[PDB]
Amino acid sequence: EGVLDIPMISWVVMLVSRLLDYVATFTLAHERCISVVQKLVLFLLSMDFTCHADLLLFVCKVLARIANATRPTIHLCEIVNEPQLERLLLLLVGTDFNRGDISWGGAWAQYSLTCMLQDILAGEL
Amino acid sequence: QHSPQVGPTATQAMQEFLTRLQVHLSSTCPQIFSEFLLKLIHILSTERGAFQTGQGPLDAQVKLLEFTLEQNFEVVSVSTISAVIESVTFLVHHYITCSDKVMSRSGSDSSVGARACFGTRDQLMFDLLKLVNILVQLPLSGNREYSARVGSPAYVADLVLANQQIMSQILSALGLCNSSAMAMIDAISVGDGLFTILTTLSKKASTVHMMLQPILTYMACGYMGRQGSLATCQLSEPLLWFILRVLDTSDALKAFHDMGGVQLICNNMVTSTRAIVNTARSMVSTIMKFLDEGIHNFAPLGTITSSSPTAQPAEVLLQATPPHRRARSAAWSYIFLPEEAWCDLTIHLPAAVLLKEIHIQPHLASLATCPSSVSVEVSADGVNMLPLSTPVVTSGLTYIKIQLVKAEVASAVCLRLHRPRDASTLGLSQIKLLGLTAFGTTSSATDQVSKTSIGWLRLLHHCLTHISDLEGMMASAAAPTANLLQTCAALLMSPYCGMHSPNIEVVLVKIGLQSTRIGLKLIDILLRNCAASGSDPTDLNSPLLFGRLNGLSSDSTIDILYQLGTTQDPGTKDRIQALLKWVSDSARVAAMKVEYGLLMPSPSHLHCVAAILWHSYELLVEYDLPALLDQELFELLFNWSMSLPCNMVLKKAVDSLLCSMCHVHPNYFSLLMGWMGITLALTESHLATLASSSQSPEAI
Amino acid sequence: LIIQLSSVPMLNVCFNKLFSMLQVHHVQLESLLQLWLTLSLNSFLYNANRIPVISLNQASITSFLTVLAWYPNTLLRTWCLVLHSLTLMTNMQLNSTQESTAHLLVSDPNLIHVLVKFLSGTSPHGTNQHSPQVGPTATQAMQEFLTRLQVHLSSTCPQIFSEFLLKLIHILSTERGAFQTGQGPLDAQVKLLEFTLEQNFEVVSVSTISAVIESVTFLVHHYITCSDKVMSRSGSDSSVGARACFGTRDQLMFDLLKLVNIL
Amino acid sequence: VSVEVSADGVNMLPLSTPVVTSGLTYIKIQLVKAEVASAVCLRLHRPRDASTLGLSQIKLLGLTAFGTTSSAT
Amino acid sequence: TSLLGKMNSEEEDEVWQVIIGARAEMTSKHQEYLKLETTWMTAVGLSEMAAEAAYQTGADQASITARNHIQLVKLQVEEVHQLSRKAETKLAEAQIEELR
Repeated sequence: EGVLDIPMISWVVMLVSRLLDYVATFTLAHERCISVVQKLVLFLLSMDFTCHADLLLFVCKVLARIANATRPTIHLCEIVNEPQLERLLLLLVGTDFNRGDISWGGAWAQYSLTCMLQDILAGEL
Repeated sequence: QHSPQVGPTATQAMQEFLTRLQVHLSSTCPQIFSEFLLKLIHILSTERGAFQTGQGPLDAQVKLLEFTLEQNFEVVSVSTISAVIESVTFLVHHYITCSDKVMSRSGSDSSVGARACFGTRDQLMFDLLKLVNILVQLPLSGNREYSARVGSPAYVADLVLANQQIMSQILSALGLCNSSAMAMIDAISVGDGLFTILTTLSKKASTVHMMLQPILTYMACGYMGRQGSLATCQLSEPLLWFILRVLDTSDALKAFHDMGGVQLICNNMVTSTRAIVNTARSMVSTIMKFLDEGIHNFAPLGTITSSSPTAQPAEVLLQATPPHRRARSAAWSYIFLPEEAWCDLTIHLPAAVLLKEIHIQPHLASLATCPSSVSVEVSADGVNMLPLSTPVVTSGLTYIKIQLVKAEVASAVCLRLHRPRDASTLGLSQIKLLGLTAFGTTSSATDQVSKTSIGWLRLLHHCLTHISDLEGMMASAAAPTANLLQTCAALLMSPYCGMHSPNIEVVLVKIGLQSTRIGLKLIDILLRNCAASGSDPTDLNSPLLFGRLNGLSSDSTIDILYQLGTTQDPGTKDRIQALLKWVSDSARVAAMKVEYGLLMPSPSHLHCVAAILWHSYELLVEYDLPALLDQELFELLFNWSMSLPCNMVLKKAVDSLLCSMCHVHPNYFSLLMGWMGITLALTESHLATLASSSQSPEAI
Repeated sequence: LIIQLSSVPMLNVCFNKLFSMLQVHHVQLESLLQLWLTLSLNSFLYNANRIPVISLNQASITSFLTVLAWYPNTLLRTWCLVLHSLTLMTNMQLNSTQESTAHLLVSDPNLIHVLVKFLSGTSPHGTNQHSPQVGPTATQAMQEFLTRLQVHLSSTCPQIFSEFLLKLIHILSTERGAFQTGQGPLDAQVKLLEFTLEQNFEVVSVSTISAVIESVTFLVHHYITCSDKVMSRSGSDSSVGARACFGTRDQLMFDLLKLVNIL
Repeated sequence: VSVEVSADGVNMLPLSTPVVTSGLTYIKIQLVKAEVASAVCLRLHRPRDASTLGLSQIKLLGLTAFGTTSSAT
Repeated sequence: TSLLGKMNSEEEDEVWQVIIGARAEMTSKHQEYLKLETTWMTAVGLSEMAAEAAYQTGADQASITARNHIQLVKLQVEEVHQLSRKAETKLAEAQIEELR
């Protein structure tokens, strides 16, 4: 039970994205940011025809920035479990969502997902 | 370097030889010649033949195919026909599926792309399908191993329809085609050929059941006959048109229902809507427009460099203005070393862009310095080149235009130009990189069926509304599918994605009027909870539909509710009760001094309820309508209207409800005067309430 | 302070699940290869010496080679991705005293079919004219892949790699082969021949040598005997004719004859 | 360019497959084996970009049986 | 090239600012020379056209006038550019002799 306030979510995400871009020229509590990151990545896997790729781009960017911003960098294992990781990769490569040249969320969404994954992996190493 | 052709003389000689063979064998036994021709075509079209790998002269093969069409195939065997049909079908499916991702055309080329529909190697493939269309129509008789011809006749269509491989390949190939908007603003392309093949198969099929069986097998499976939770068969505009044309008759629709097609398309629409994500712009792409063909050039903003240290600065190539037409010197020149064959220009862009086309203009004064071939490498991150395809032959071209059928996100491109055939220097005037950005002015430029899930909804609408006689049992079969109503509502309250809103309203109305429970469910999803039923986020395959706020109102939803309420049929009293219950719940919640929509109803919804009550009381009803409007409801509405500012429209909608109730009951109006305090210090609230509530003649 | 596990075990598990899923048409080859290449190079280029972060199982590589073997037709971008992926997997070390990954690749019969398909077929031919070549980038990728294969197998047994290379040449040069029909990318074949001339063939089987010599000799005899009756060369080109003794497909024929002289 | 050579001047016979001459400033077709010719027919393909065909000069180099123009210099 | 480091720091900063300002002013002044190349291009094209047109019409005096016109403008522009490139060649020779 619950309602997703999508307009509020979009406003807050873009505000947070601008702030995180500006700070990348205090710290972030990892023990608290872990829950935010988990909820964000769960939101990414819960998109459908009622959601748009425009919000997905900023969600991916904010997720990468938060994962790379906490002083102990968040690892991809701490973010998702095996089914969630398999679903996340299936968006990029799976034939359930990608049909011929028709990408899942478009070329921009595919590029954003790849950049998010690469940034999170680079943060760990 | 010889041309991969044979010239006109050899082609004409081969055609004359075939003509002589046909002439000498016509008076005795043309069937042997038909066997010979079909065997030759089958051998050429096999897995290692010339047609599949493009080996021999194209003109000779095209001439041979043209000669084959005029033949008879009077009593040609059946195994040969089946082998030819399956080989050609597999070859054409391969050709459609594996089409190249770079489309470079000369300026004089005005042809239509192969994958497009409803309008030189495409001509060879297109001629092959014309042969298959003739082969299908052949009526076989007798023992059914020969297409004998000079109790109902049987056609080769029956044999190929029973073949699952051929039908699956044909359906997939037609599903990979596309033409939606400019279809209506014959056969010109191979997609038109596939459409003609399927139309001929439909016409020549003995019974609709065996024509519909391959279609239903295609729908029931995913990509390449795959099964899965979210797997759905690929759909496209020409395939959709063909399916609609198949179901154009009453008997075909009844057969389609009797094989469970409607439930199949409902489940397919639900799953496909769950799987895909809308690509149309949204709130995020408006917040970014504020807070600041038609495709835009990004070459001027970039920086060009070369891996040859002796190369001249090439920054002159990125300007938007080309030089003089007959300038004695090209804008940029490269001096080729005797052993060097390739020179590379690497354009770097400030940020990643959605590259669509590359334009290279040689030196028009001296085409001898035009590069022989051009190879394009595209990097998303700017450090890892990846060629798009094989080098594009550009000798003798006044203007090189390289088009990507699938736009790539590019941050840097690399054009490796080959040494010209005769000269030793390269002459280029301008280089353009056209594309769009993620956001901003350049983001906007200037088929939806394949991208979106609206294709299934069009099938459902056609099934429900093609014939009014079939409508009831269509609806009865379609209704019990889970999450169908929520999916239809979500598709309705979305940007235009292929089908106009009025058609969706018809589907929602018709499927909701066939029972009381479905009507109540539709009212609930339109008014208070638009989320998918039984949707736990833990399950990654169940539909969610989380992206819409509850209680959103548009003209379509208002029309749907008016149709639900005003219509006269058994159970309409339940719908009226549900509407009044929702109004009462919203009024009770408004006394907060919970579910969204109850926190604030749309004023248009309340006004629609008021109009429903007004026009239901004006007309005759089969139920005690005045008995529904309880006095306590009037108390609630009056209290809500008073404890609310006069300016805002929600109070005016509540006042419209009050006016409708007063119209039904004058004694309610008398109670209103009794409550307000006239039977002073009348505020604007009292004034507005008495103003709007007093419009009926009894109230006056 | 707190110790967090690395993400590489579960990510390796996920990729192995994906690669084993190729044969049943649930995932796309090109997208999967791009994703693996991007995610395996986080510790910036396609350097052939980089060790992949992700590690694939032996069954994953076998399935990848099989799906490549029967794959209907590959675009040039797909072939470049395949070559880069194989180059990286050569550096990859199997873990599930085992045989080298390069040894598994070379001993796999499907690698022969993959290389023959790359060097014989082309991109599917549309109306637009494309050069019968492969470009410098794909040629360099193939050369790097072969160099990595040679480097990894030199320390254990170069004979198997040399026999692999000779079998590849024999299959290309045999009847209805790419060399005989002049079909595949000329530059790629020329560079493959160039890479062959620096090998050793120290412990190669003599039957393979005899077959290669027979095929090359027959091919060259056919090329000399059945030369065209028309010559039309550009002014820049000054290359002597094939039948001209004691003075670019000729470079291919000459390279083959230079190989027979070595054998 | 496709070249057909007739010995008797009535029956043409193409010499080989058409020669690709796109982007060449001078087309020089040399016959490996000299042919006795009395009439030469040239098939010129349509240009890739332009719709018009422009030529400057055509030369048919050869030798005669006897007299002058029968021995190389 | 020749006088860096011999003088004191204040004159070092002075000559550096002189280099910057004089480079800017030289670019501004040399903005006029870019049009000279294009006007000589159009003059050469027009002169070649005049030569061709006078050969076509057959006016011997006009043909000689146009041929000598293109030759004379070529000689004049190539001779001012030849003085410039003689100075440039002298600079390059002084560089290669100063380096070695």
